Amino acid sequence: PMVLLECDKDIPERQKHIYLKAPNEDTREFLPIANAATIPGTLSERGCAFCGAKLVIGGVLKDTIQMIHGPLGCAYDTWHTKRYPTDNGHFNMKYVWSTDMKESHVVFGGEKRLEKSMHEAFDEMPDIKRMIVYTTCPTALIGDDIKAVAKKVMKDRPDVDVFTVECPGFSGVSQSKGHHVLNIGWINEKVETMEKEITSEYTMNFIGDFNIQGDTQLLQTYWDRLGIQVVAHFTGNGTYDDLRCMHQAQLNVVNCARSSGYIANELKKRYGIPRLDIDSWGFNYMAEGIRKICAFFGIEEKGEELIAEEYAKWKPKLDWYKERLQGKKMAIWTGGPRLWHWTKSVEDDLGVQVVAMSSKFGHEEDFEKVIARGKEGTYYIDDGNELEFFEIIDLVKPDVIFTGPRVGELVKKLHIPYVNGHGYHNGPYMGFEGFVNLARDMYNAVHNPLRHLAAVDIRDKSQTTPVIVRGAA
Amino acid sequence: PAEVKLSPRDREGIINPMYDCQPAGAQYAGIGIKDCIPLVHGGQGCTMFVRLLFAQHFKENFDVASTSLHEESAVFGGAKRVEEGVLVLARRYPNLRVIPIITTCSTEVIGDDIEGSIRVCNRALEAEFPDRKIYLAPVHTPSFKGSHVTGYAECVKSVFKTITDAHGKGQPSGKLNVFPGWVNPGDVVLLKRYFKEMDVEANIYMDTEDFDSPMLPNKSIETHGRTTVEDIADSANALATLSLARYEGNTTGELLQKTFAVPNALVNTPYGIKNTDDMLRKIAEVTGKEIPESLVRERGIALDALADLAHMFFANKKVAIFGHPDLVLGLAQFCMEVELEPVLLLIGDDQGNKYKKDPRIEELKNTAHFDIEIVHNADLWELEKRINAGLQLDLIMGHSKGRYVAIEANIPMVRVGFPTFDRAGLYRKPSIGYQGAMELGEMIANAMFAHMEYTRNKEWILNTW
Amino acid sequence: KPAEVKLSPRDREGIINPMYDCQPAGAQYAGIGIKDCIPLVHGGQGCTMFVRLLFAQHFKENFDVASTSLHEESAVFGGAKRVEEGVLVLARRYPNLRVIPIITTCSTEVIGDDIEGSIRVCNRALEAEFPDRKIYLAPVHTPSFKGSHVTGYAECVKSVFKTITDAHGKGQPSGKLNVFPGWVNPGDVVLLKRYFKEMDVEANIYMDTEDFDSPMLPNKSIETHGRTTVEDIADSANALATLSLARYEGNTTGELLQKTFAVPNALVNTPYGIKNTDDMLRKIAEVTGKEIPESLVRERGIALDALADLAHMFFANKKVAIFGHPDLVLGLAQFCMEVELEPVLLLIGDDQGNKYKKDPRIEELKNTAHFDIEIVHNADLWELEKRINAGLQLDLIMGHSKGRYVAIEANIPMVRVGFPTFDRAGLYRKPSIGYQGAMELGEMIANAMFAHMEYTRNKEWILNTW
Ligand code: CLF
Ligand code: CLF
Ligand SMILES: [Mg+2]
Ligand SMILES: [Mg+2]
Ligand SMILES: [S]
Repeated sequence: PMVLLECDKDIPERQKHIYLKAPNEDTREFLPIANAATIPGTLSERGCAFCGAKLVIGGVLKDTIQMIHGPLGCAYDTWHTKRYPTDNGHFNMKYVWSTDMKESHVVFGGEKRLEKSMHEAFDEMPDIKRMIVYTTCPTALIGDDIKAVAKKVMKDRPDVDVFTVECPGFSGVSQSKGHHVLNIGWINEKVETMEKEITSEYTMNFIGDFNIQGDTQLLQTYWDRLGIQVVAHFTGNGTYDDLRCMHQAQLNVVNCARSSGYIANELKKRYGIPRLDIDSWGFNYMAEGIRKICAFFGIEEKGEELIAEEYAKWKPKLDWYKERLQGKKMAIWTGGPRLWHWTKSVEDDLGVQVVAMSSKFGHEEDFEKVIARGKEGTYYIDDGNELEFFEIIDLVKPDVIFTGPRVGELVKKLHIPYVNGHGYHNGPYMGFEGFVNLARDMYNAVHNPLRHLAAVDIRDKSQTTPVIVRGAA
Repeated sequence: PAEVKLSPRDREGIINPMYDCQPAGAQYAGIGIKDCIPLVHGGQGCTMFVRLLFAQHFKENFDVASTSLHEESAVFGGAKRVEEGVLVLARRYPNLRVIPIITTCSTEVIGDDIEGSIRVCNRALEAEFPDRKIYLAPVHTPSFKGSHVTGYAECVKSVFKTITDAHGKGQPSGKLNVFPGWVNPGDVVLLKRYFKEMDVEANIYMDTEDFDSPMLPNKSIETHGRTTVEDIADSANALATLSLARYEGNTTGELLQKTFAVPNALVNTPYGIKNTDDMLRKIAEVTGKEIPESLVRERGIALDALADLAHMFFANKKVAIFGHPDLVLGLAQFCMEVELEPVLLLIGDDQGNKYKKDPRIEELKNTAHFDIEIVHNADLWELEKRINAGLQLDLIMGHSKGRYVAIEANIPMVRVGFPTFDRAGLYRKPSIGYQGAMELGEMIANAMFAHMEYTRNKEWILNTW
Repeated sequence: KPAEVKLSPRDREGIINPMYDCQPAGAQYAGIGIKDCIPLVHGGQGCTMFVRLLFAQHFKENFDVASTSLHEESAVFGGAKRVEEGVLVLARRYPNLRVIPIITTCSTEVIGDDIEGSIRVCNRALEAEFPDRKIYLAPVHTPSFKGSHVTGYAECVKSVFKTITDAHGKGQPSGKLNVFPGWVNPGDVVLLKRYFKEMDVEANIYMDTEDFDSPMLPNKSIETHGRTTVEDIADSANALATLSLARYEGNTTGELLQKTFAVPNALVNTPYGIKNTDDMLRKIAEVTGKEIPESLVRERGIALDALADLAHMFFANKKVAIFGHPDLVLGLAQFCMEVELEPVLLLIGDDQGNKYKKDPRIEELKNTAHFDIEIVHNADLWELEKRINAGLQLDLIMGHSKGRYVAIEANIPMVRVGFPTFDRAGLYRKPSIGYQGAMELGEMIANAMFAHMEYTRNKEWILNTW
């Protein structure tokens, strides 16, 4: 049924956002509201639209200036917070750019301040010729026309290419709106504005993977083994110009259908490129995905050679962890997709029972998926807040929580360990090896001497201090 | 030809900002108050990214709420989001006593009437919760001026105005007020010990010691500010205010002097030996209490340690320092005491007209035997660009968002100020005072020693120093 | 095949890169912790001067130790007159001197000088020359061809306690604990004093080396002295109990006080890590009847909070080698496992393997470890370097500074622990034992790994949101 938590008695609208799955229910009658307005004052986990455009998607690129048109806080706040390595020395993580909007620009306009900032950025780094400009709350409010500025800059500096995104933080309800605005502008303006050499009979784009701790580079070892050219990765370890070539691909493989389904849908509509959704987290999921890709291209035997070798290498370790993680209870409090990519994969491959899930910004689509794959007796929460998290912990008593670091540091006080469900502990987490990495971190998190030590009150005469015996795969 | 020069950044844009915006600093002020949840009126990122920043520095959660400004409020105004946010906080957190209502760029631009919303909420709260008092403080923090440094100072001042307006002047407390500024829990622990050893009763505003909270057998959460409403109200009754940071709380000491005739004493921020000496002399002056022998001893232990380092490893080494202005100026003085040469000081905001009048600039101009460039309105690209152009540095002192500059230039780096997320435990280690000077000097030496080993630069010399 | 904890000796007769110094060095260390004490090292001059230098390397301070200056004549015809003159020259020139441990060396053990006879001669001479002084001369037999500085420390403590308590005997019960922390830093002493103060337990810490970290004072006074007095030592006969923290570094004095004076001795695991600190505090509560205070529950919780930020993220499955004094090696191995490190190689540097095989901590490791552990006894530091050269993969070394070049050349991060730690600044002021010490050790490990990740560009971008 839908759940009114005790901490929500004075915000009872929250009941339509919380589903407890019970036997024999028609789940179509219990789909959480999602992607609706936030309640002020709740300590919702949500962020802003600008985050979704710059931090999550655009900022992944290795060769692009990320020009944040606004006061300096939006830039500061999106710098030193992500783990998306590159193969060019992590340019994307080393730098952030701001137009340093001041009061005079609120009064008189910020367009010349942006234009000056843009030329400064190109002058300071003469090897970089690509830029994305983002609006923020106050530059949207004063109506600066960043597309017009970018047009002038490209006319004046013909060796640069600039893309723009209107994504003030008050737009939409969450980071989701930023994903949409970026995806649709990119396909409208920049796809099919250049072409690259085709070097394989088999071509694809990989859509919705942001190279967290090297996930994209790990999956690329599969594509290289199979002889598949990836025209573009959207956007893990990617380049601006590779993204201009997306129309060339024969197939679009999607992992993050939430952030990046938009551009896969438009590529199908406009160019006829089929959309294949996979799960690139999960051991047996990865095997299904490879088999689908290889069935589409007609390279099935090459797929089976790769799968066989990967199972020989990694399955014994995975199964060692399953023996020790079987029956453990897990919560996932992340953006949305990882709920539906992980609930059944940890159950199948590790024996882990996901007892509570919260999505910051998922749509009803994401809830359809997670409730289809998820367990009975589990809580499914749209736009969860901090007091709800405490009440849910008391209800389901998880052994481990996959969530961000701040929430991990909060639940540590309750002696509940965490794995970073966003940026990972020791990743990558995608692919065959990656699920073994995920399992290792989960194992080390839960079977941790410090948790046992923390429970002992040395003043209690009746108590001793235990020793635990651990293991390794 | 001996010159200390102040100059601005010569670019309009920023690459690699040194500080966050005003609202972030206001949030930091508020999280040091017991039974306080700041309410940040604006878009959601203005809250969530700052809660993350605090988790990076402290490895702890702190509670801050958003008003969740969305598209309708951007067209018609956001007052209803403030009013709802206050009530939703009050209804769900029964022990909540203080809500600084912090504006953002969005809500400053659209002109929401915060004081009008506070009158509405005060009426609503008095009707719904007759036996409760919640203090709503208006905090105006447009992000298109100043920085998190200015926002911290503005929030402290507004909270103090709000609470003291409510309670006024009472009986003399005999206590000092102390505004240390934006410092670590370890700095607070050191100051408490100094006042205890000198038999001086003092409130430290804010008392952030318990930000380093235990993981306890009973699963209790103790990660709170310790400064109470009562502690802030009692500021009106103090013997005197000791303000350690010109840019981080002195304006509250002045306000208490104007309003309640509590005399304010602004001293140099106590980085290094002389600044600590002068702080203790001012405490003695205003209290009539002697400096204890225990502080002479701690001072002497610090000096003994630093003397093992200064002429052997530090003399003539060139240092760049960035961070909050009180920290940068104080650390430049400390550096000089140990024979380091702070040739480049970077201060990260638009407060140059104030920095040009800071008496510590003159103290530098009258002491340094090497040129000093002080770049105000600086970003961290200002440091990287100068190194790329040939500036030879032996050491960087600054916060963790400068790390890649040091790593790529192969320059040892000591983490100071805020945030220091890329090393463990630094929030627990004092930087001010005698012990802090010693700890800083030994961090510098140990960073140099590791660098000598990794680069094979006379690594054999670390035997009989 | 189950994990195995294997003890093995060094397979070479010779030493390359010794882990410890010789017995007389450890006897000198024991003695410099006594107020109004100047040890007198009976042998050649190097046996004194090199050890004064060693103490200056670790502490960055001078300590006073004298030599008998054995020369050719005395090496051939006997050195008693060199002892006897050295005692008198000390007494004449140092009017406040009260205690002289007379420490033998290889030379004076080989030639068979009669130390106890020289002490009778000197007592006669001192009683006649200085009828208003009492100087305690303790015979300390420390041939360097047995044991190590660890055994020489324990031998000197025991001989000094025997000498002083023989003179004073048992008297008024003191109500205090005797505490033998072993060979620890000034910061470890500072921590123990705080623990006893917070638990309202009166205790003497033998030796009290806190003031080795002495101030540079306005009045130019020299305060670099041991704080343990003759009176403190004599009062050990009157204690409620002895708490011995170090099996190889003072427990034999606890045992002697139990045999001689019926002061019950409690040997506990050296308090490295959380459980060992817990169990030390449980023993103090048992013997005193005093409650463990809330302040220690809080310090413990702050340590655990800090270590929890590190263990599964940065430490799990990382392989560690540890070398140093046996109590420290075994205690740090236990601490490492609390934080998910894997101490696969433990090196202990002397001929005391018959004792180490019976150490209960070996059994504690056998019963916990899920990985093989090799414990090399009689080890030198070449035993570490050779294993790395042969392919042992290590993520961390924990040991003293004379192993530095092993770590530097192998490009392995090292945390400096034990004695001597001359190649980093201030470590003597840092606790390693107790809850705060566990936290500071864990944070040293993490910070060493973090710097290494930066220097080697090994996922250095990961140090943002841990
Ligand atoms: S929702 Fe920016 S952090 Fe804010 S007060 Fe403005 S400078 Fe500072 Fe999102 S786009 Fe940005 S992060 Fe907020 S302002 Fe809006
Ligand atoms: S004066 Fe010189 S240093 Fe002394 S012994 Fe003689 S040659 Fe050597 Fe050696 S082992 Fe130790 S330090 Fe001595 S007691 Fe013997
Ligand atoms: Mg000294
Ligand atoms: Mg903590
Ligand atoms: S979000």
